[PDB]
Amino acid sequence: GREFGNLARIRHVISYSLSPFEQRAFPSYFSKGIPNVLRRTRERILRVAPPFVVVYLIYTWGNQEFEQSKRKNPAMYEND
Amino acid sequence: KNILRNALVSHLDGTTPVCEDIGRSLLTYGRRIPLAEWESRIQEVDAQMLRDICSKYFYDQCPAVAGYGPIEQLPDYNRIRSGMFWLRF
Ligand SMILES: CCCCCCCCCCCCCCCCCC(=O)OC[C@H](COP(=O)(O)OCCN)OC(=O)CCCCCCCCCCCCCCCCC
Repeated sequence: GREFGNLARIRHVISYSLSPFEQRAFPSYFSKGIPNVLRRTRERILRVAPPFVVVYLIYTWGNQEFEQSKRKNPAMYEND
Repeated sequence: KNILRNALVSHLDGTTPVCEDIGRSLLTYGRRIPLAEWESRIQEVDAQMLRDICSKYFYDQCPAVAGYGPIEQLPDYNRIRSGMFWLRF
């Protein structure tokens, strides 16, 4: 019922493609991969990173608070 | 071979296609190839050299595809390229 031939109505659209044996599999891989990755990470880093930053701060604070919770209070054994 | 013989002789009928064949033969081959030479080149063709030449020109070759109309179910290039050979030879 839902196969190729009856998916959508498309008019006046031209597509050009070439054979995979005709073109390279890695056309300028590093020289255009690096700026594209940098663009994607600079468009998403402010939405993604600060929650995990404050997870790191909460994790370190909780671990150190537990460590000083196990620490001996020097105020005890001071009266006698 | 019989269909090709009929096609060549029935095409060379009337003054206009004969003049057309003369003009194309002098422009392309540089000479007019007679029908006896065509018949000799037809009768030297057998099944073994036909499948050899067809494997030379059709098997595992990258095709050019041109579609116009409702061509969404026309397969893309990987499926046609994979259909250009058989896994069983
Ligand atoms: C006011 C924004 C100013 C931005 C200045 C930066 C320069 C902007 C212009 C140059 C372009 C730089 C690249 C742009 C990349 C995409 C755009 C972008 O980053 O936009 C800012 C982004 C979205 O802004 P918007 O959603 O409108 O802000 C609502 C804030 N709630 O908003 C952000 O990224 C802000 C995200 C802040 C998130 C704070 C979360 C704090 C709480 C975390 C709790 C986690 C759990 C804690 C523990 C719970 C249990 C104990």
